[PDB]
Amino acid sequence: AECSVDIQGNDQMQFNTNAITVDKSCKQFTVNLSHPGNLPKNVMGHNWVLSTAADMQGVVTDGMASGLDKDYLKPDDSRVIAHTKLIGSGEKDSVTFDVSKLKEGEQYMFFCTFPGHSALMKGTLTLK
Amino acid sequence: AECSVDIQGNDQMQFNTNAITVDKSCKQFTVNLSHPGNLPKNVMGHNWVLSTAADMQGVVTDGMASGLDKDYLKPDDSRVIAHTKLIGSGEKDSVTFDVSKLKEGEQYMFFCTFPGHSALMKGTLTLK
Ligand SMILES: [Cu+2]
Ligand SMILES: [Cu+2]
Ligand SMILES: [Cu+2]
Ligand SMILES: [Cu+2]
Repeated sequence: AECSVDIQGNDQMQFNTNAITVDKSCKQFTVNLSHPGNLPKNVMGHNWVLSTAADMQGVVTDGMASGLDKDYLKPDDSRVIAHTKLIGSGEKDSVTFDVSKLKEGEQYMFFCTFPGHSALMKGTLTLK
Repeated sequence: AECSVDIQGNDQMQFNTNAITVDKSCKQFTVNLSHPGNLPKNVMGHNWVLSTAADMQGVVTDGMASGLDKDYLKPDDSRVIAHTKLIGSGEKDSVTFDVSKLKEGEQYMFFCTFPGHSALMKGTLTLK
């Protein structure tokens, strides 16, 4: 299956998907984020962030406290495996990461860290 | 010859090379950019961008006008064949692209689109 996935974060606080699967044979994997709608990022900014399932909460709460100027992400957060930047409607961003960062059996989660968004905009990433 | 090259963009506005040659037999090619020095990206950020020689100017000027928040690159610029992100000193990024995107005889150029950098930080990429 393709070594990349196109994700949309819309004005209704939704990702167009809640489960991503990464093909074990890909040397790399790329996420392409877009923002259909009209709301600017200071009001409806969306990012795509990846961590183990266990680290999600801490990344989300430290991220909230970091501010908009930081893309609601804690600088040098060691729990973040890969991330795009905070995007506003009509904008785009992509992130590529080595498939060797993921492990079999481990449970990953992708999510948005804009305040209050993680509750709806979140999902699983599994290596298969 | 190797299917990858390590490039350095330093605080003096220089690439450690002005000519790259891509081995026709490689299925893919990877550029590894680094930034020796101390200047942050908002002051001395460097990226590695590839286009035909004819498209370089337009990519550079539209890039400038896009801003720092966009890595001084026009969103969805169709003229861009491959690119890394804008990097600051002590940082790193890599880009891999299919060697099949390049054509024999065509003339490519790699360059930095941080304002005013393309004048010094530029070079040729040829498929051989
Ligand atoms: Cu596949
Ligand atoms: Cu969001
Ligand atoms: Cu070779
Ligand atoms: Cu530069």
